[PDB]
Amino acid sequence: TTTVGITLKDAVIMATERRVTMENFIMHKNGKKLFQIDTYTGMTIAGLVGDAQVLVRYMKAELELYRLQRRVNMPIEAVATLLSNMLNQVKYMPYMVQLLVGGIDTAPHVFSIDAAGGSVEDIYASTGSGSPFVYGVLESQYSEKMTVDEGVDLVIRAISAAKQRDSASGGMIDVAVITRKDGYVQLPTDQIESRIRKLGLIL
Amino acid sequence: TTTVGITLKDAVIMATERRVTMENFIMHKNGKKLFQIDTYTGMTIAGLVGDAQVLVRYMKAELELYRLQRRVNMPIEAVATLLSNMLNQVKYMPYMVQLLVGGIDTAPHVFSIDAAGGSVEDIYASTGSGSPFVYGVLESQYSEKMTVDEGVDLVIRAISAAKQRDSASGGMIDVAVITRKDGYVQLPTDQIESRIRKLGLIL
Amino acid sequence: TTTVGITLKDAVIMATERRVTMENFIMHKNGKKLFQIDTYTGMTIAGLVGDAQVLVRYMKAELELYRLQRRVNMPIEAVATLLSNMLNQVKYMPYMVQLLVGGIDTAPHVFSIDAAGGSVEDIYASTGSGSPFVYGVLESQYSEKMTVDEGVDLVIRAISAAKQRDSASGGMIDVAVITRKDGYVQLPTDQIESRIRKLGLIL
Amino acid sequence: TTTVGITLKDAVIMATERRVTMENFIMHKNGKKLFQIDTYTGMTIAGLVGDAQVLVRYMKAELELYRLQRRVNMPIEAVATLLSNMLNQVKYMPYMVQLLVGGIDTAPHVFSIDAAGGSVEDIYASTGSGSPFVYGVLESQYSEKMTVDEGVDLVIRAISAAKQRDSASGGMIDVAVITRKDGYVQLPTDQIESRIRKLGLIL
Amino acid sequence: DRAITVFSPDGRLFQVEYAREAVKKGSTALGMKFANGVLLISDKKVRSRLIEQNSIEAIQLIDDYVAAVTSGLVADARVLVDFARISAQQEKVTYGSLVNIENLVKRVADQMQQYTQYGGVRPYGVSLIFAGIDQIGPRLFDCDPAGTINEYKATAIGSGKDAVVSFLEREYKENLPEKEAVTLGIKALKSSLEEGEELKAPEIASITVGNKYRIYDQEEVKKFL
Amino acid sequence: DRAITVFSPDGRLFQVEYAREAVKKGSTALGMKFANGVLLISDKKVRSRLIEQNSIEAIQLIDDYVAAVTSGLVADARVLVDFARISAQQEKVTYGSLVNIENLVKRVADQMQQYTQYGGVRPYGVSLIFAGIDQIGPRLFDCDPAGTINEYKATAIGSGKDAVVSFLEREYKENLPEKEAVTLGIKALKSSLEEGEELKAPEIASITVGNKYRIYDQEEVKKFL
Amino acid sequence: DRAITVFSPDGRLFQVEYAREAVKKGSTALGMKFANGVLLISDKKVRSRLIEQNSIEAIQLIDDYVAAVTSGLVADARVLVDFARISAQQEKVTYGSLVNIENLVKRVADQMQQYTQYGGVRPYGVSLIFAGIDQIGPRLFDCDPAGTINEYKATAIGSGKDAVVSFLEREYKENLPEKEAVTLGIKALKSSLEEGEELKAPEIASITVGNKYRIYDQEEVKKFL
Amino acid sequence: DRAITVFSPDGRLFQVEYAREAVKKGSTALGMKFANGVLLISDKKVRSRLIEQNSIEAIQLIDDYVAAVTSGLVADARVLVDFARISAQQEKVTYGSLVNIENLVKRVADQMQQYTQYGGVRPYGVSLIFAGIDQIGPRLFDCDPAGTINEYKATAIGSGKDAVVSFLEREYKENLPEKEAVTLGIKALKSSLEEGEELKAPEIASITVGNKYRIYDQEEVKKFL
Amino acid sequence: DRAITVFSPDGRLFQVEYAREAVKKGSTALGMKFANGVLLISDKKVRSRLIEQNSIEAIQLIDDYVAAVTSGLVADARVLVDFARISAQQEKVTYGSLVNIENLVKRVADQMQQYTQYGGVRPYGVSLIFAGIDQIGPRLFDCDPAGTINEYKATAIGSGKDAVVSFLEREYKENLPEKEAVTLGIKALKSSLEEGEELKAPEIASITVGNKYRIYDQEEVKKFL
Repeated sequence: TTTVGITLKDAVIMATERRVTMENFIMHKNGKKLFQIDTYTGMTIAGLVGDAQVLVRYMKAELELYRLQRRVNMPIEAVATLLSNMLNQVKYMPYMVQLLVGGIDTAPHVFSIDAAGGSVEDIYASTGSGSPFVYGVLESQYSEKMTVDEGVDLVIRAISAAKQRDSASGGMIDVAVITRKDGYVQLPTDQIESRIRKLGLIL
Repeated sequence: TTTVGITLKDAVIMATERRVTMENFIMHKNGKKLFQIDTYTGMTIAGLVGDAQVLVRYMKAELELYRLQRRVNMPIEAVATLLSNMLNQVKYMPYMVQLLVGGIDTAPHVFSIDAAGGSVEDIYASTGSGSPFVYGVLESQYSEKMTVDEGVDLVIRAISAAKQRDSASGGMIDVAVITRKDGYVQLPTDQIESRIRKLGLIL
Repeated sequence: TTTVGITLKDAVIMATERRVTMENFIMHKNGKKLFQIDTYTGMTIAGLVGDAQVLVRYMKAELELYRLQRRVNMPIEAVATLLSNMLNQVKYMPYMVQLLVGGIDTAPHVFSIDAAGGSVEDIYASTGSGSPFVYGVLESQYSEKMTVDEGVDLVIRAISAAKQRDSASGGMIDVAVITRKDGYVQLPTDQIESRIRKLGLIL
Repeated sequence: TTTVGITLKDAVIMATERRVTMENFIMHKNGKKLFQIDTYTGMTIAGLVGDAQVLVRYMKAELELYRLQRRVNMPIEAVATLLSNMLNQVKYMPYMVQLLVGGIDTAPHVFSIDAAGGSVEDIYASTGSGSPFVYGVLESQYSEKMTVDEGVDLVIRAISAAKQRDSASGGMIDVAVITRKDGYVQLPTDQIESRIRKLGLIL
Repeated sequence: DRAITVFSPDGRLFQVEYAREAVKKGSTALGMKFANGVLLISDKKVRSRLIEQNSIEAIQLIDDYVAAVTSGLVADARVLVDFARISAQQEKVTYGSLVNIENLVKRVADQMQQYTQYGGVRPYGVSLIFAGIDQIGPRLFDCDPAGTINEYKATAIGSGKDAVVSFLEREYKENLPEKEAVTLGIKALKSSLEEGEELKAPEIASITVGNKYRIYDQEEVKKFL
Repeated sequence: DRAITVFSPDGRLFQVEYAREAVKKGSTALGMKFANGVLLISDKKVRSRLIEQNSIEAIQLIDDYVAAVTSGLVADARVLVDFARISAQQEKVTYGSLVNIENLVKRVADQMQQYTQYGGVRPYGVSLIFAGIDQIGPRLFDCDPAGTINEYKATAIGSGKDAVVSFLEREYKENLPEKEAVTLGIKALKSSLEEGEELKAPEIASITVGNKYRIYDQEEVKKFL
Repeated sequence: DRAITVFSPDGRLFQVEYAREAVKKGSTALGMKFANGVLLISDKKVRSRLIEQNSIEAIQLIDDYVAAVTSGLVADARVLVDFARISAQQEKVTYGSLVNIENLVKRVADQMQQYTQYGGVRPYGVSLIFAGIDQIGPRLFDCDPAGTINEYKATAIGSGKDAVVSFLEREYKENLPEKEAVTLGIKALKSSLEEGEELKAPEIASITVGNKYRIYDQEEVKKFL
Repeated sequence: DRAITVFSPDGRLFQVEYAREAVKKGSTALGMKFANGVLLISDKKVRSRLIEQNSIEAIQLIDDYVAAVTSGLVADARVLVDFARISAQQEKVTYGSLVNIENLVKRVADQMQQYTQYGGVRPYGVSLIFAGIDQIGPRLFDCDPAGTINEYKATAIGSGKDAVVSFLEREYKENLPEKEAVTLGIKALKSSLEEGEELKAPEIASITVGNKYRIYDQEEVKKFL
Repeated sequence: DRAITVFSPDGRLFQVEYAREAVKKGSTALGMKFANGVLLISDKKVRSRLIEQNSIEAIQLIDDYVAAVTSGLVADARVLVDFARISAQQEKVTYGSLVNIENLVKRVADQMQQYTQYGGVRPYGVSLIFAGIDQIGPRLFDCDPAGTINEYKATAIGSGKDAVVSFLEREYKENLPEKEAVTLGIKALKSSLEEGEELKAPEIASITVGNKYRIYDQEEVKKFL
């Protein structure tokens, strides 16, 4: 369940993969792990599927209610604090989830929330079982002066390097790009395949 | 408790078998595992018999109430989301079930729901103890350009190949075909026997 | 605690035995295991004595209330569904029972209910510790074209063959015959002894 | 999670570090462990991140409410007693935290609170996994006649000696200085780097 | 005083009186013991021809061994008869059998006494008579909008209360075969209800001790009519 | 007396009367049994042209095998019809099927009797008729703001209660084919509602025993009009 | 009678009437369907110059696919609109989408029926109209202080109820492009509210099926004014 | 009618009116926006010399970024201001910051609407104005004993409501430096309260966007006096 | 209006007024600040000789650092003083010390405001003054049957409210040694209560900042008498 999200100068790039497996047996080869919860905000879930989808519905409804009755979008730190309180009220009967929240209000932010409720802002983050391979790739090639195209190439390279050594990850790659000018944009499948072909990878 | 459900161009074919066994001892050689919960929707239960039948009655009553007071049928994704919430509200005192929901609203859908509440749409799905044998047959012979007769032949071939290697499955084969023009149609026993005889199988 | 119930053309024959033992020590050599809960309906309990008798009283009172305030008898599938809901509401603090329901509304039915709430209709059924011996006798001599006298002979033969190999069963044999014309009729002891003498058995 | 806080003549110096790790795997290299909860009061959290941040928000809101409706600041012993009651009401379903409270009302105070609710005032205190190394440095170089600059040098020396032998601590060093004349002042990063360079340390 | 159950200036509960005049406006019904049982005859005046004659029943069963015919407001009658049914079933679950029919009339009478007693609720404007055999034998009761019960050999209820009770007061014989008993009951129902110069076919049930319940059909009552 | 449900000086519940005159001010509707089923015809007087004619429905379904048309206050009508729907679904979950439609009318009638009974709430000012087949067969009921139910072969409700019931009292035949049945029903609806010298296209549904529910469309009713 | 919700001497709920005359004292607003959507125009009469003109909004959104403009007491309006918002969010969490807007108006109407029904609380003195598209298509509703709902093609509310509804009764055309629709709506708002010899710039929103919500700005409405 | 919150014969809530005349008997206070913030000036008429002049404060803080001055009954004022304080702290705990001051005035207004709505409690006889900056900018509100809120650029409250609002209606300029703003406010407070031929030193606070709260001292207000 | 706490025709709470005239019928008491503390002198008019003179105390301690003398109904006085005692002990448990005496008077005033606010209970017909030192210094409060508090340098309560407050209004000096302070207080108590041509030995307590509480004995007060 490899997830990744990096920041740039006025852009957030968040990418996942798609394989649902809870055995040594592959149930589904095409799942959803990257969601849109506001106009300029996304969220990647990784962990237990049911609890993840319930948290997704609860966050989408409450963000939409706040936006309608205040006529402004909710800030990203307020989103992370609200979700931290929601996870930490039930810390003894917990949720088995591990999720990321990224967005743009005046500057790009990425928050990383664990199953007890601790949210820590960092530049780049990665959750899942392929997270050490993703942190190994991003430790040696990430730079703050990169452009949007180089970032899209980097997250594809990182997930495609994590797919080779982790048995629980695989499939096509979702990529979404968040910008203040263009909003939440999810890149098409043929464009992702063109990226993979011009880099020199398989599947 | 072998179940299977595949999609085609504007058709859903769902098939089960019939044997109730919770020991190394066969209680009943004729049970019900394939139900009809709406005009264009079916559901196969597999797991614990009591919890399965309670979920069947709860879904049939609520679908009928919604249909009567709204004068339109409920969409399949709404059915799967409602059943996911019903299973996930009690996730610590759980139900021991594993079920499939298939139907037609504008395009054929098949949803696969586990015991915690995670519903993932896929092209074909199979639950039970003969599910690896069914996924082995359907991995090598399934094609999207198949017709309705070839699909009916394929699910009979898959379940009859799972009946030979799994000790907990056996008996006659229920087959139901869902179409927008004809509605929920369940195929007769003599027609299923004619299929088995013209393919070349036994029992 | 051997119980048996078979169906014929417009008749239901249900037979038990009578020995209460919960040790390697025989408490009582004369108990009650075959009850009448409606005009055309019987029920055999097998399992824990206290929970069994409480379920018997609860079913008799509610069937009588329904009959009085509706002026028609309750159908057998409705009886099995009601008892299934009553057993499955408490499935985590369960009842240790295993019971059969048989009767006549328009066609003879026999339902077999377990301790969690799964009710499956079958032609003949048998619960208890002598149930494999009863299923061994009924597998090789049962026929659908049998008459009422041959059925009464068959259930006596089956229980008398289960009494020889099971240490927890023994005593006299209750036999009750349910018919649409004559109602619930329980056969006399001297007639059962005449059956046993003309077949050639002991005790 | 090395924390330290010492007192001087009319000054309180509190310093932490910044690394979030709950594995043998470093999640984030830049976290927040030093907070401001009143005009002349700080607090360092060390332990479980979620429970720590919830206690921080609960203390900040209640201190601000008291200040607004009484027009005087709350005394430090009252802060420690309130937080002790809040931790000890739930002592069987506890919080996994270990925190320090320091401030100035008429004399500098430092309180040390554990997870059950016992608050003991002492001259200098240190919580975390590098606390024995910090207590080893402060046992041999602390003096009551030290000035504010020598105290700032001492806490930097202590944390930089704890960073070399404890694998769970590292990163940049937060330093905050509380004075009656100047209020809560947090020292800049370039000034901390100048201190480290003039002492002769690395990173 | 005249609007909620409180005391009079002299010892009268005004609402419970007004409930008694509500049950004086009802349909007449009666019952009496005979040699080894008890009967209940309701008048049934099927007014229009669109009413489904035999499906409307005022002699309603509480059990296979207690029955009840009612008079007064028909809605409160139905609710109270259903309460009596579930109370009889409670006693069957708890003790094993309906040993006393007097217990069954006393629990229903306590239920009516409560809403006689408290404010924020009106009394049940309904009166019932209960009949059946128990371990003691044939019993015939009465009930009152206050919860007062009395045991009879022959009683009435309804619009023809007083005229029927006068005829029963004159002409009742204690030990009596079933045929002459239902004949005497029909003569009682006649003498009162023959003021609209018609009676109709009434509804009538009976028990003899040992047997279950037997409500007549349409054809049998006209022989005694 | 005249403001909350307590007894009269002579045996009358004043609020339940005032609810009956509230349901006399409603829109007329009727229904009758025919040879193997039962029909329900509501008058629908679509007053303005801005009303979405076919979307307002007074013949509302409780189930695939019980229907209901109402008269009186329309809000209390909607709330009571929704209670009847969820009660039918309760019986489907518990027992497996809707065996008796008389049970369904009796539970709703008990719900109306409660607010007839207690203070701090006004009675439901609404009247309904229920129709459908069960295991017994075709049934046709009625309901009253007190909770009184009656079983009919042909009944009415609304502003044209008495005139329609007079025509039904004269001209009804018990066993009747569906076409002549809906013709007799429309003549009944005409003779009353032709005092504003117009009828309109009414709304009408039907069942024959064995089949599900069938509400007519706009075109079919005008052939019988 | 005239102080709490009980029945009249003839079938009238006096408090719910007094709520209707409370909503007759409000500010006028209207709405109508057009060819592929529905519009809502409120009059906005910004009385003083200190009122922050565009921040006071009577066209309030319940969702991205249901909107509401209100009339009557403004506090009860705000509370009821917030109840409608959280009910829409409940349906989004439970079923996945807002499939019927008629469900949303019916739940709010049940909420108003409750305080019509019980004592110890006054009725909601407020009237609303709902507008938006669902799976069925464009819908336009109305609400009443009793909880009565009706579906329209064009309706009004407020002080200019009757004059606007008269103009809509004469001059409405069913299928109509958006520009001529908002022109007809403004002429309707004019003919009534031009009795104080002024209209103002009104507030107006619109949807066409497929798209989200679009409230106009200050500049666009004055072109159609 | 005149004793508990129910409807009039014509659309008036009598108790909420009587609360408005209770807040007309209070002490006057006002406030207005200036170029980058908002001020609040209360009249303070320190009547006796035994009152501890500066310790009685009617400009009370809800937070470091919302303040409130009140008028009406002083006890209900204190209770309502404390409710506003704990509601602001609730929003600080839940979301992280006080993003909208309009949320804070709306929750307090809902609290007043509830006791406007229910029986067994009188309405809050108090009126408040709220002022402060949020993410949107400077805001100035008002509150009503019904729970009605309005947004202003300049408003008043108290005994000198109408005279101050007349002067504000004539002489207010929108963008204005702080010194001339507090001068205009004091001239407004003068023109009304100079009917007892005295004003006094009033109490006055201010914010400019970016900074925290600053209440003047005794010496600074007399320079502008 | 005149029987339960609702609004007047013009802005007056009639029951809270009647409580104020109940506290005008009480026994007089007063208190004033001096140079480094505050005193409280109650009149004590020991009427009969059987009353245990010194055991009846109207100057009662809430804590070692807050005291209270009361006036009005004596039973409500005792209950309210006990509530103040346990509230002071609550603050001692929670925070560690009684930091503000203003918090203690405000919580008791909120307790009186609640029964001013709700129906089904009469207001507390009692008035109290509180006195003591806190971290801020010497404070002297007052309380009202509505819950209104005010801070004073010198105040009174009881039957001799107005005459004592007139003498305090003329002759009070702010910074004053303890001996001349209790002399001025006794002259104040004299000038009012010397209308029955007697005063008596009164009861009087004092604190100077830093020390605990000291109630005088019988012998010391007669030197200043």
